[PDB]
Amino acid sequence: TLSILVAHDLQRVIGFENQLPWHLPNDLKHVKKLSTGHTLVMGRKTFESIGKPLPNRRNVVLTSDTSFNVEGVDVIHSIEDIYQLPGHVFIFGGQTLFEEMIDKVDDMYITVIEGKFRGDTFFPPYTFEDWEVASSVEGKLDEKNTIPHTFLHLIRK
Ligand SMILES: NC(=O)c1ccc[n+]([C@@H]2O[C@H](COP(=O)([O-])OP(=O)(O)OC[C@H]3O[C@@H](n4cnc5c(N)ncnc54)[C@H](OP(=O)(O)O)[C@@H]3O)[C@@H](O)[C@H]2O)c1
Ligand SMILES: Cc1cc2nc(-c3nccs3)n(-c3ccc4c(N)nc(N)nc4c3)c2cc1C
Repeated sequence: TLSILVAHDLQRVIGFENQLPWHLPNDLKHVKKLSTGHTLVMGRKTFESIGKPLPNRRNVVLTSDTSFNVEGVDVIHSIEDIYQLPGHVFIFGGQTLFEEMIDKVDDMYITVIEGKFRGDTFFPPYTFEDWEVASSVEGKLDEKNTIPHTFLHLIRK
């Protein structure tokens, strides 16, 4: 299975200045739970943003940099390489990867951040005419998680 994982706001903002625009611990927990024991494919900028591979999953970084060789990280240099990765593969970001992969993935696990943030990077437009809502679950709010959010699982029709 090839899936997208993304958090985007009401206007599809995903990032600002190479970081998340929001602080939402529950989204990180969501991502950790979904991808544990599986594979994440991410662009170079997303990797550098996180700073280190995420433990207990295969971390794959897509880059043109032939000098890229980081401990605990597997490198690929082509989109085509993604299709040779075994198991459940999650497209992890960022904008460039999402733009390249949205027409190719089987499904998407989206956290809709129900606010309007300043962004410099976006998830591409998509329509529910193409995507069946497998599930929609409202995120629970508390003092650590104060922005309304909804977890969608969308499957390509
Ligand atoms: N909200 C979310 O769900 C989420 C998740 C992840 C990231 N983000 C955000 O997304 C933003 C980053 O997105 P971005 O588009 O600027 O960067 P990105 O997608 O993370 O990385 C782009 C880089 O990936 C490499 N790349 C992409 N396609 C390639 C290809 N076909 N062949 C070879 N290399 C390829 C290139 O690296 P080289 O230049 O080294 O060749 C390119 O510069 C940040 O703000 C981050 O916080 C948000
Ligand atoms: C510990 C931890 C740190 C993280 N930092 C990020 C960043 N995303 C963008 C810049 S840094 N993220 C990410 C990365 C990619 C993500 C993605 N593709 N979808 C969703 N919904 N959340 C993400 C969150 C982290 C996730 C975890 C579990």
